Amino acid sequence: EVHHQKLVFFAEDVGSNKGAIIGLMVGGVVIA
Amino acid sequence: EVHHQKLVFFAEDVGSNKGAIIGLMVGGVVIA
Amino acid sequence: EVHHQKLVFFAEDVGSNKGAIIGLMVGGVVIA
Amino acid sequence: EVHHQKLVFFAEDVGSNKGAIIGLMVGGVVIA
Amino acid sequence: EVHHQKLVFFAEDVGSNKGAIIGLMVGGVVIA
Amino acid sequence: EVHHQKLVFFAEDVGSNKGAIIGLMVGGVVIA
Amino acid sequence: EVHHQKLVFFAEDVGSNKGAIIGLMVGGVVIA
Amino acid sequence: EVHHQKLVFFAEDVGSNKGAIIGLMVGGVVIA
Amino acid sequence: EVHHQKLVFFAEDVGSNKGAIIGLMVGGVVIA
Amino acid sequence: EVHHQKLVFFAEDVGSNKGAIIGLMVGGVVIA
Amino acid sequence: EVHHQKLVFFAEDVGSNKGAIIGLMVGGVVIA
Amino acid sequence: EVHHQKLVFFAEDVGSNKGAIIGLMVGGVVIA
Repeated sequence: EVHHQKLVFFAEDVGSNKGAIIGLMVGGVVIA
Repeated sequence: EVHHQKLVFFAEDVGSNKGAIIGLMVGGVVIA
Repeated sequence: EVHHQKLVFFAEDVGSNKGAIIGLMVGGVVIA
Repeated sequence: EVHHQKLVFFAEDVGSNKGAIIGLMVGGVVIA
Repeated sequence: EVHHQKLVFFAEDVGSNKGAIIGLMVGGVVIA
Repeated sequence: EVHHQKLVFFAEDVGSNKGAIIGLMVGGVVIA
Repeated sequence: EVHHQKLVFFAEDVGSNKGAIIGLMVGGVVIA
Repeated sequence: EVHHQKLVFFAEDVGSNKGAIIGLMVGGVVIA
Repeated sequence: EVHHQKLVFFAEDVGSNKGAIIGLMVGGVVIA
Repeated sequence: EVHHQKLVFFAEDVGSNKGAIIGLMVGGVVIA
Repeated sequence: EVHHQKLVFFAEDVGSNKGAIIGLMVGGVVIA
Repeated sequence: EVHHQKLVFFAEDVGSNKGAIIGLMVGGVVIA
């Protein structure tokens, strides 16, 4: 059992994003 | 069993995005 | 069992988007 | 089971969009 | 049982991001 | 049984980010 | 039962960041 | 029962960061 | 019952950091 | 019942840091 | 019932810091 | 009821620090 209240992902005023993630994450990610 | 309240993804004023995600995330991802 | 209340995807004023998602996210993705 | 109340997809002012989605997201995908 | 209140990811005013993540993180992640 | 209040990730005004992460981490992470 | 209040990761006004992390950290982690 | 209050990682006004970490750490961590 | 109040890592105003860490550390850590 | 107040690592105003650590430190650690 | 107050590492204003540590240390720590 | 007060390491205003340690140090390591 999981209870969550209030979630805010990556915030304002950005030049460039490479790879911004929220989750459980099972397996993998490659960033170049 | 999972409960969520007030969920907000990636915020305002952005030049360029490469790869921005919300979820469980199962498997493999590549960003170049 | 998953419950969501007040769900908000990617916000205003974007120059260019490549790959932005809300979901369960299963399998794989390539971004270039 | 997945349940939603007050669901909102991506916001105003975009120069170019490539891959912006709300759903389950299942499979293999490429973005170039 | 797990209970969480007020989650906030990476904050405002950013020139460039490479790799900013929140999660359980099972497996491998590579940032070049 | 776990209870958590106020989670705040990496703070404002950054020239460039490379590898900024929060999570359990099982396996490995590489920043090059 | 475990109770936690006020988690704050790496603070504001930074020229460049390389490798800033919070977690349990099981296995191998490299910053180069 | 266990109780924790006010966790604060590395503080403000910094020219450059390389390798700044908080965690249990089981295995190996490398900074070069 | 165990209670812990105020945890504060490495403090403000610094020209450059290389290798600043807090944890349990089981196995080892290398700083070069 | 056991209570602790104020855990504080290396203090403010420093030209450059190389290798500054706090922990239980089980096995071995190397600083150059 | 036991009450502990103030655990504080090396104090403010240092031109450069190298290899400065607090801990239990089981096995041991190499410094150069 | 039992009480303890003020664990402190080295004081303020220093030209350069090298190899300053406080700990139980069970086992053995090289310091230079």
